[PDB]
Amino acid sequence: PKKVLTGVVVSDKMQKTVTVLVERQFPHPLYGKVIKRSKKYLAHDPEEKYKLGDVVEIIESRPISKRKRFRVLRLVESGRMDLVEKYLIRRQNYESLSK
Amino acid sequence: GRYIGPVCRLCRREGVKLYLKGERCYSPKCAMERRPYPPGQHGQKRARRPSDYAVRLREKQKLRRIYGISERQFRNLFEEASKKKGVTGSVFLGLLESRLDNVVYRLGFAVSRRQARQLVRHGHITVNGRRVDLPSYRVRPGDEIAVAEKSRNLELIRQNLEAMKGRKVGPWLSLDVEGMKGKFLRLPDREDLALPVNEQLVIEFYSR
Amino acid sequence: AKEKDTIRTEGVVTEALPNATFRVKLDSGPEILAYISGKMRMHYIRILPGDRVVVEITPYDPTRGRIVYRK
Amino acid sequence: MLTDPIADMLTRIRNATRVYKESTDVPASRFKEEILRILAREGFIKGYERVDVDGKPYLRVYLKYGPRRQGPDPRPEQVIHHIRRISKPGRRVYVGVKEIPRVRRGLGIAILSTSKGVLTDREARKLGVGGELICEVW
Amino acid sequence: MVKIRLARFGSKHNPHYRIVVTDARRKRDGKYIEKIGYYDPRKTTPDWLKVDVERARYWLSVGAQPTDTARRLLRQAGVFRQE
Amino acid sequence: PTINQLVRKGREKVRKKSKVPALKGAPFRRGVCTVVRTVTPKKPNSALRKVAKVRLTSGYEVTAYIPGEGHNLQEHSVVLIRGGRVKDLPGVRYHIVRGVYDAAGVKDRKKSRSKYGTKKPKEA
RNA sequence: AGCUAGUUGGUGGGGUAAUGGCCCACCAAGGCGACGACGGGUAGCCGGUCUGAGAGGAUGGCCGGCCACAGGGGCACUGAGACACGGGCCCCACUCCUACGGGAGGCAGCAGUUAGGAAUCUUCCGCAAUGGGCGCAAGCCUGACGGAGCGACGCCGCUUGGAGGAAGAAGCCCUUCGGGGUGUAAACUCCUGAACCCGGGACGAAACCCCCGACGAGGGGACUGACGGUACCGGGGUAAUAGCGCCGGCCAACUCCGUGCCAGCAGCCGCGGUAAUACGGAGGGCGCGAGCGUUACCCGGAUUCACUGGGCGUAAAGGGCGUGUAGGCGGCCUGGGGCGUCCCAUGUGAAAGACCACGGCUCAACCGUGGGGGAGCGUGGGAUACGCUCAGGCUAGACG
Ligand SMILES: [Mg+2]
Ligand SMILES: [Mg+2]
Ligand SMILES: [Mg+2]
Ligand SMILES: [Mg+2]
Ligand SMILES: [Mg+2]
Ligand SMILES: [Mg+2]
Ligand SMILES: [Mg+2]
Ligand SMILES: [Mg+2]
Ligand SMILES: [Mg+2]
Ligand SMILES: [Mg+2]
Ligand SMILES: [Mg+2]
Ligand SMILES: [Mg+2]
Ligand SMILES: [Mg+2]
Ligand SMILES: [Mg+2]
Ligand SMILES: [Mg+2]
Ligand SMILES: [Mg+2]
Ligand SMILES: [Mg+2]
Ligand SMILES: [Mg+2]
Ligand SMILES: [Mg+2]
Ligand SMILES: [Mg+2]
Ligand SMILES: [Mg+2]
Ligand SMILES: [Mg+2]
Ligand SMILES: [Mg+2]
Ligand SMILES: [Mg+2]
Ligand SMILES: [Mg+2]
Ligand SMILES: [Mg+2]
Ligand SMILES: [Mg+2]
Ligand SMILES: [Mg+2]
Ligand SMILES: [Mg+2]
Ligand SMILES: [Mg+2]
Ligand SMILES: [Mg+2]
Ligand SMILES: [Mg+2]
Ligand SMILES: [Mg+2]
Ligand SMILES: [Mg+2]
Ligand SMILES: [Mg+2]
Ligand SMILES: [Mg+2]
Ligand SMILES: [Mg+2]
Ligand SMILES: [Mg+2]
Ligand SMILES: [Mg+2]
Ligand SMILES: [Mg+2]
Ligand SMILES: [Mg+2]
Repeated sequence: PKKVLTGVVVSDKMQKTVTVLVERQFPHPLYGKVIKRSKKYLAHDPEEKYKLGDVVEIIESRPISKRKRFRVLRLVESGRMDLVEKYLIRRQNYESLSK
Repeated sequence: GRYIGPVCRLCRREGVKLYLKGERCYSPKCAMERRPYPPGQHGQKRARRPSDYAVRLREKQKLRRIYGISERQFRNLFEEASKKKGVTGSVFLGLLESRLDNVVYRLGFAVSRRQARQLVRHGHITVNGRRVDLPSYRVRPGDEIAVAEKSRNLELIRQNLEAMKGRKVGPWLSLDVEGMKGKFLRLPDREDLALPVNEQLVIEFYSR
Repeated sequence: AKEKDTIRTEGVVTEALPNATFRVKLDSGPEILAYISGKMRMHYIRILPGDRVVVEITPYDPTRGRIVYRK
Repeated sequence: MLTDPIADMLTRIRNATRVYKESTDVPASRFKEEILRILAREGFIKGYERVDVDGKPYLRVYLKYGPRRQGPDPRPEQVIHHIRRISKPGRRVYVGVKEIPRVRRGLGIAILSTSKGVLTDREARKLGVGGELICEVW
Repeated sequence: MVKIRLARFGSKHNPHYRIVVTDARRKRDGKYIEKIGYYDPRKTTPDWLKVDVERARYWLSVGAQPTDTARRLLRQAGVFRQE
Repeated sequence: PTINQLVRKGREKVRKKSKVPALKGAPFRRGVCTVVRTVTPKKPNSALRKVAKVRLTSGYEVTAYIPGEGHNLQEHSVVLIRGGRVKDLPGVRYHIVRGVYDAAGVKDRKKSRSKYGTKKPKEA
């Protein structure tokens, strides 16, 4: 399988490049408790079609850049600005966390 | 290797008869029969309350001395028994019995366990057609054990055989009294043996 | 064995330290922190700076002795 | 927040057992109902029903006890000695066919939510399936 | 090159060889591709040597090469046998 | 606490304090001696205890206890550390082994032998 | 606590077996971060190993995988493959020769010297086996490997006799002076016959070669041994190394003399300052045993970092409270999706080990054969109770 992953477009600030947030849920190896664990990904998109706030299917791919190893297969749900915004807020807070 | 040296002393220390001389430990002389008390000075001192570890330890010592063994060997045997499926105490005992010297003793090819071991060592006993010289030989059931052909002629063995002529041989074994031979048939049980043991205690001691 | 090389020398009590460790200016020469004997401790016997006590001194290092005799 | 419902129910049951009132009231779920059914089947409670308190559905619990006891500490013999919700919300545990824990060696029971409905230990073993370890009772 | 060879396991004086399929540049003890048979030199057992024939044949077909001892063993146990 | 807390932080592992800087966990250490002297114990006990100030091939300046009843230790005596607190003496953590180097077997010991490193009397 | 400027993305090119910010030219100005970045320290990593009831924890020696580095650093070349352990160049650091201009080197290969250090091995024999590599082949090479050497370094196996033998010698020790202990131990009788010498003596090794068969299959023949005259078998054949720890409690095993908080012992409580079951000695005993104890270090016991499985009024311990962000967590009903989760199938989980069974070395360790298990992960299918998710409603929560 060319591994198949579900996640949201958090950023377009780029030519052809999309930023994806996969919230993979996993069990902890020890305490049982399952954690929402987020990893950022960078996908090539030859259209700029996919906009700020879309859940998309990200596929394991041959690399195009120093960490950019996925093509977008297809759109799932368009326009859920909720999950976008959370991440943005977290990022903002990160600036506030320092000092 | 061997304990070697003063024997009936161990019996005395234990307080229950060993039959470890064989005869003599059978005659009024094991010291158990004439003298029945701890060895050394305080041999006649009013009994100290044995701490609960102590009783167990004593039992273990009794058992280990009974068959005449190194302790490391014994430990290994115990471990093996534990590893095996079943009743560890019984199975362990059986395995212990299943050692060659013990077998020799119990079939009465020699009248004492030490003696049996000695015999085994020098090139006397023959396992299914070949001589074996190792006390720690594990003899698996349905096995035939003989006296050696050119060692067939010694007087001591004959005498021992005669002593074992008439009286019963342990249920799990059987002997030929003419062709200087014997079969080990079944792997011996708990109730099949009249030992002074309480193997449970030994097992408990080992746990720690 | 009990190796006896112990020097049984007298001395005037100099400096009262803690634990009843009395600097004793000996008849031998230099003062050391020589402490009080167990016997003395048992019998409750107070030494003051102004007594000629016997200090049982060791040959390994003359830095520590033992006040044995009462004054 | 009445946060976990199942756990709350279990707690209520335990309380009832402790203070000996043959019936108790708890809010109404399908899950809860299923659990109660299982309990009834096993024998930990005489029964139940679902009535109404304040225009809100409610599951009554017809408890069980053992015979009135002898001697000091009269306290009627307790059948639910102990209860404990294992899959505490957030600390969610999941077990398989080779992981159903033999509870009390067989004299209490575990409760395992499976693909095949809401069901019990022996049943699970028979059906060879695993699930969620909601609860332990003995 | 891909080689069919014995590998020494066992003990001192008491040898034991595995008829194996492995790579040229490998340790004689190394991570081989495939265990295909076994042989003990000491003839100690009635079932001293045994190969699995089909797998050996398959290996040969791909183009594996037997070293000399291995080849001999194969011959003995009938793999180069043609009917 | 709650498992969530654990997940967030983790349990602060028991960082095992070293009882002995014989360095490296060096099971022995050989070194040379500054001063052979004698020390008062404590509040419970009183006895002139035979000690050695010892410099080590590790590079530390540590005191060390001498065993037996009659020692033969000088100063630039080459000595071997055993390690293992005596209770009484404070700052004191290491024994010396008698039996090798500039600590030889205590003579007139026939019972407790090996611990003091003294050879066997040839029996008649 | 912020880091980052080839740094993140772009177009083109170059480079490469091949993607690529690998690198370059130029444009964009991002990217990662408290779901722990960067920095510091530490550290090969694993199959494993030890432990542990397990979960774990620690460890990663050998043995197998894989990385990385062959004085330190940096680079290429050649080739199928290196940025090249016993191949190159160059700078630095060092030891060697120098007719002072300059070169030689690299044992983290085996063996050993040297140093550190508590501590670690023979400047060993062999190409016989297996593997390597060349060669048509014979053959040649092989400190891979096989073995021997040394070390109780670890594990296992065996010897240091056994059968008699006094209501109890001596020796030595206590005594309540009768006696007891040591102790069937001894001596002495009988027997055996490790050591030891002689007689033989391997299995490991049948190929590659040669001929008949086509140089195929198949058939016959020959040569081949470091271990090693070893193992082992045949005959004889001597009673033929016992030690160390502890002896107050834990903890198995107690008395006497010496000594007088001294000398000392100690793992902790602590013993010792005149009758010390704790110190020195002597017997006795106990523990194991060709070993036992000390020390280091790890796990256990510590459910004393607690997931199984601990707590927080007074013992360590609730922050001074509020608001509030991320986060965590969530009522009832119905439906779908099926991500978690479960199940079934398989693919994988190399071998070695660990586990069972059986077999082999006279047993065992060791070693082989065969099985089984194996957390986890991939794929195909399903299940839908439970979390998640999307949709609709509900009023028990909340708010008005
Ligand atoms: Mg041994
Ligand atoms: Mg003195
Ligand atoms: Mg540039
Ligand atoms: Mg390109
Ligand atoms: Mg870069
Ligand atoms: Mg560093
Ligand atoms: Mg590690
Ligand atoms: Mg390795
Ligand atoms: Mg390299
Ligand atoms: Mg270099
Ligand atoms: Mg370099
Ligand atoms: Mg080439
Ligand atoms: Mg090239
Ligand atoms: Mg190089
Ligand atoms: Mg070397
Ligand atoms: Mg040297
Ligand atoms: Mg040195
Ligand atoms: Mg070696
Ligand atoms: Mg040679
Ligand atoms: Mg070859
Ligand atoms: Mg030539
Ligand atoms: Mg070798
Ligand atoms: Mg040896
Ligand atoms: Mg005798
Ligand atoms: Mg010979
Ligand atoms: Mg003798
Ligand atoms: Mg001592
Ligand atoms: Mg003690
Ligand atoms: Mg004493
Ligand atoms: Mg040891
Ligand atoms: Mg807890
Ligand atoms: Mg607590
Ligand atoms: Mg407090
Ligand atoms: Mg607050
Ligand atoms: Mg929130
Ligand atoms: Mg939520
Ligand atoms: Mg395996
Ligand atoms: Mg296997
Ligand atoms: Mg066998
Ligand atoms: Mg809704
Ligand atoms: Mg209101």
